[PDB]
Amino acid sequence: ASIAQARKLVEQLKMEANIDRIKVSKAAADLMAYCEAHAKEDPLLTPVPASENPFR
Amino acid sequence: SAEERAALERSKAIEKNLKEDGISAAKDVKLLLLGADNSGKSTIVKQMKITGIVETHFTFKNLHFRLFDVGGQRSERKKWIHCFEDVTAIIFCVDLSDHESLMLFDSICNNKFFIDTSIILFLNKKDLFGEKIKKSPLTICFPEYTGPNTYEDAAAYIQAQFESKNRSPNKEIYCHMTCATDTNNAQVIFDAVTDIIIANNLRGCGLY
Amino acid sequence: QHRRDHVLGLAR
Amino acid sequence: DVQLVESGGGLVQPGGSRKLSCSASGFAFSSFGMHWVRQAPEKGLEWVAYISSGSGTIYYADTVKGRFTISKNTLFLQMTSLRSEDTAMYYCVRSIYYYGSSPFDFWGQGTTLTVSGSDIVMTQATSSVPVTPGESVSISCRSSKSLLHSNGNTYLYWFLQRPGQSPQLLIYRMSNLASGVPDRFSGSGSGTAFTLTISRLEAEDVGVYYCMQHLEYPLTFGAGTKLEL
Amino acid sequence: ELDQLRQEAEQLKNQIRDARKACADATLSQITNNIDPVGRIQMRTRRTLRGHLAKIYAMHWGTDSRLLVSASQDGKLIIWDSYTTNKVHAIPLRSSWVMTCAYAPSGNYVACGGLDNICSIYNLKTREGNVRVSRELAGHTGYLSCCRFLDDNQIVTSSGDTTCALWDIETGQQTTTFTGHTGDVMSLSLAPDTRLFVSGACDASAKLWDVREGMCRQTFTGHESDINAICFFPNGNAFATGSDDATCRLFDLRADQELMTYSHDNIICGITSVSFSKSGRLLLAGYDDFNCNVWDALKADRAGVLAGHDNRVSCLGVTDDGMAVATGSWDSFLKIWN
Amino acid sequence: LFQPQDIASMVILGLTCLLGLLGNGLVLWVAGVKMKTTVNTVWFLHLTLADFLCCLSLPFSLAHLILQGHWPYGLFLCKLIPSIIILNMFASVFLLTAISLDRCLIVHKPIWCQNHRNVRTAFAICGCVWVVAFVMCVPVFVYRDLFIMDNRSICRYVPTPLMAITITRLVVGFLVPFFIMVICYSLIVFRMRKTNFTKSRNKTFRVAVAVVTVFFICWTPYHLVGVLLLITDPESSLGEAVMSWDHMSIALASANSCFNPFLYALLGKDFRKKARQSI
Repeated sequence: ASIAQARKLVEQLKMEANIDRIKVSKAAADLMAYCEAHAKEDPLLTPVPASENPFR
Repeated sequence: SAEERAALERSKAIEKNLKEDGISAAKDVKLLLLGADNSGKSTIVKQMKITGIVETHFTFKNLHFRLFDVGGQRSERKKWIHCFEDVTAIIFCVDLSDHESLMLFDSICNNKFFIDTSIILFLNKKDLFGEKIKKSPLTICFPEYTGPNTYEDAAAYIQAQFESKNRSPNKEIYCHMTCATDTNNAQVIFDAVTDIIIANNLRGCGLY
Repeated sequence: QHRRDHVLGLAR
Repeated sequence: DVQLVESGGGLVQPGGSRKLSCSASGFAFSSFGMHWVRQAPEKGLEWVAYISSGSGTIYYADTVKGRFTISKNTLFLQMTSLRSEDTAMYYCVRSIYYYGSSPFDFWGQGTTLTVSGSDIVMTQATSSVPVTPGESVSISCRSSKSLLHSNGNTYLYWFLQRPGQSPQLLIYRMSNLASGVPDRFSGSGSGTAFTLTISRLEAEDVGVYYCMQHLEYPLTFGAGTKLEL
Repeated sequence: ELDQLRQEAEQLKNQIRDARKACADATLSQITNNIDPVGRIQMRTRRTLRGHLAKIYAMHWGTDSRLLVSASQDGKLIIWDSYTTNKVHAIPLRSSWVMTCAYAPSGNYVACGGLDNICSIYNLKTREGNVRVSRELAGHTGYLSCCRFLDDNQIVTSSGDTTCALWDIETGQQTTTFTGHTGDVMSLSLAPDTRLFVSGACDASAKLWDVREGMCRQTFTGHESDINAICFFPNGNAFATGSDDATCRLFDLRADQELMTYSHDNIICGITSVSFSKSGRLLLAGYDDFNCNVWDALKADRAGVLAGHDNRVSCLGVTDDGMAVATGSWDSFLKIWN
Repeated sequence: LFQPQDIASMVILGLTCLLGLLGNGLVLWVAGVKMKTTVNTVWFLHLTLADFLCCLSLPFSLAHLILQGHWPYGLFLCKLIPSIIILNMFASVFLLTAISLDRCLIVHKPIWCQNHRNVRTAFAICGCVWVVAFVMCVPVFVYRDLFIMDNRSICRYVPTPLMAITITRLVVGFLVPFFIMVICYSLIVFRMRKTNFTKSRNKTFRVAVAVVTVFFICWTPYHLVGVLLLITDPESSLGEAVMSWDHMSIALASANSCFNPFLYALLGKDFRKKARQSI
């Protein structure tokens, strides 16, 4: 019974290991570029003026 | 404000309904059932008649009780026990036929959210424990204990053992003994609930 | 004593 | 299904009283605010009365207040001091008001009744537009004041009345389209000029088109454009 | 025998660890040093939703970023009009014990489920006017802890039986089930592409899934306690988790590791909800210390405090357009910040 | 220029004004912003509202003592200020009595309380108390008038209406509240010693005796001098002493208002933690 569970766990681990990977610096650069591109479109980090603020 | 006045009218008309429903629902006394597997909670909740939470409610002496049996939630209690923080009193049951529920009682009475709730303890399966003691000594389930071997003292010893797990003065463990064949459970629950209501109301006003 | 008559707290 | 049947109308001598009643079923009428809209035998629609959910706020038209009283699942319009000008056909209309709601989204079958100042006037440029199936058509409606409120919701409504049937909503708030109406219909405008656009006009879409606003009471209708085959 | 399988699994885990460490060229904070800070991000309570009487457990923004639905243990689910602070719908529930809620991206259906092991579906646009129950997604074993929408048909739910499941609202059957967790799965977050979704479970590990195939793709470790909430980065290339260890972590899908861990010795409370901003610059994470902090996602430094609640916060989610930051808490009050 | 009794009364009035205003403002703001309106804090919020109003109106009478009469304001103020002050004081007294009655009821009938002790009923009772206070304090508004009749302004009203109003004032505002409070607290402490209150009867008895003693010592001099002045004519040593100590009696009756929040609202341990955190 437990042998089948162990085999399934081994197969799942192998499948998870088979995935390709890239350098973490690429992911960090992608996140930084995404944040920089939409910085002007974020109404939180730069407060919205009362003219454009819907809650004013 | 062309038709937004009608929107405000509807908002007020349903805020009034929310307030009325909350006030009406505040009249109920929430209770929580707990215990080990086959620990006699089912028979005591069936004595009053009427796999998630199995709510049982009954009206006794002009009080509306709500009993929540959470035995169906076979999961980690740490992630959902806080939903019962507002429960008036915890009804906890232990079968005397079998020490296995001591850890559960310690966990419930030492829990952060239940530091001010009164645990109404029940000792069901009285006759079975009596016959077991009459057949074999009560020291079998408690190897440490080596006192007198009689039912009238073994019951008191086990009650003291269960009550020793309390660590706060704001809660009182209203113990009781049941044989799963008497209708005295309702009166004990009613008396304990009246006492807890008095205590909570006095604490709220600062007089306690 | 006329001054003593004048005083009157605003609670009588 | 949703049904708004009503009765109580008919022929009555002038100066009397009559109680036209509307019966509601198939929906939570207790949360709905029923209106009352009438149309003259040879003219357009004319708003009459309105009662909100829970009997909160009740309104009447300029030529209505004083002789009309509006009050399970039944809407009453108790009426007294009937004059010869009161003869028309009265429609029972429901409406609910919340964010994104669809007021005037259903109309009753109607009843037949015969007798032996600073309002936002609405007028329509054309009262007759001949048209052939398969060709796009257009209806126009203009007001005396800007309908664009501060929040941006232009309370301009469009209604279609097929011959021998109760009116059905087509465009509400001058830009949205109701449920069940095919996507051929459209409505657009800016402030004071409104145009109802129909693309690929089918034969079944023939009938007179009515123009309504909801910015303030009374809700004066338009003259109605009879897009005829 | 089983010993050979265990040895093979250990070798595979060692290979996974070595591969993950190979790709760790540098830390996120190493690259993000030269970026100027956001400074003070102080926000004020622009609106207050005083309509509930008991603890509030969830609050999901509508697709139009104006309607907020809040699920509370008072027995009611209320859809809030965030501009006029009016109540547009009060939905009386079946079982008062609820733990999650969801607003469909079409704006038609509202899902609410909890300790009753049923993820109910509510129909807002009923022609009769009143909201009615269209379907009851019975079938789960444990308590349902999080439900989210893909469209008006396919709803993904996470429960306490260690299994997430993709449902079909039109049929009421579990189209796909997910297994691989060993503890209560408490949080769920559908990706913007609606083809992937991650789940947080009480096994102190976060696992990613694929909605179509139904096979787990990756696993993430590092948390020392149960994960209480999780959310995707708006770009869909990362996700941040908040565990009961008073830490918030950031994981990258294409890196298969942890990017940055947000922590401070002052805070020891249990994090209950996390959510990003529209540009991914602020991670507004709730806490059990009655206050909700604001974290600079790139500099791993605090920017401001959203205190003002009399009890612990249970949900914090920003709008789709990123104009407001709603919060909910056990004090029955929902506050709209800006 | 003055008497030591008068200057002592003025100084204690100023100290009472400052302390009571600070405490009442703090508790009222905390209860109205940082706290919810439960079935228990509703009485204290109403009680501190009347006490804060009485404390805020106190410096006006303090200035009157400093100016030794000579009403500088108009007729409207000469008619309204006494009514406001007396209404605040009597609302405070009757709210204390209502709190004592509620404390007795939540002990002698727990079954009934769990059903019908909703928040709405608490507001209804408090509103009825305020209405009773207004009905009792209308006559001072009605019979007060502004006159001069000299080179200086005088704000006035033995006259039979004055006798009747002061007798009914004495009865309604001092004897029924005192008797009700004493009876209710004695009944509570008689219930406590019976059973199930072993943890109680130490804090409860001390609080009850402290509250009753404070109220009695704060309201006895007021109506005592009020009755002595009516029953003893002026131009006598006893009358002169009564006139001299009347200001001290008024000062103590106002000091009751400052004492009330420190005995009722601040008593709660849960509230005290909330106040300390919000301080």
